[PDB]
Amino acid sequence: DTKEQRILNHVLQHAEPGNAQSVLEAIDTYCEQKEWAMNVGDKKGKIVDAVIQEHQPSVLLELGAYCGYSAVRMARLLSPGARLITIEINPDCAAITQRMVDFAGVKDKVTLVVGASQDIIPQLKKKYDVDTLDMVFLDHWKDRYLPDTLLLEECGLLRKGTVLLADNVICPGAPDFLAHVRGSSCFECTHYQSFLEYREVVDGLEKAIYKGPG
Ligand SMILES: [Cl-]
Ligand SMILES: [Mg+2]
Ligand code: NA
Repeated sequence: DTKEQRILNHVLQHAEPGNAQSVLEAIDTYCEQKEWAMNVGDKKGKIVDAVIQEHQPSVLLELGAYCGYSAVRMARLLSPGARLITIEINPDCAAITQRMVDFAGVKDKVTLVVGASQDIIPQLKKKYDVDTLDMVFLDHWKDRYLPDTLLLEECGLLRKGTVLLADNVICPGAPDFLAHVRGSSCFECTHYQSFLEYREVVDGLEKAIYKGPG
């Protein structure tokens, strides 16, 4: 069933008929529990970990670094002398990440590069001693997923068996990326369901009161 059906199905089984507060409470509970099920279940981090241990990459490319969570997560799993190359376009996110990576005890494995992926990626062979990449983690700006994927290919950085692992492909979403790698026979795809984590996004309501043409 769809997630809407499941929410309704939960309400029918568990809320008091005719009591709106009981319905709301029921739904808030259903969601509060799934979210606790996802956070305690450690889904997102368990997935990344699993992919890395499954494929044992030695040259690993990360597009995007917020607070350095993903860098630490991935670098701690690499064998000695493996390299994580991290590209982040925001100097302030880059600075926190380096601090995070230093503090986490994995700086020996990380090469952090500040700048735009589209400019750095073509420099990887020439300037960073990369032959081909064993794995790519995409967690940067969603409009860059497909362009950078194509660019990696054009630049000769992908080989057969190179693993692309793309985060946040539903929310905020990277549908043009998904359409391309899924429909293309050059890529073999698996989707892993998850939910967002606090570090990734924030939301809010706007209240806008109309004042008249006046
Ligand atoms: Cl991060
Ligand atoms: Mg993310
Ligand atoms: Na495909």
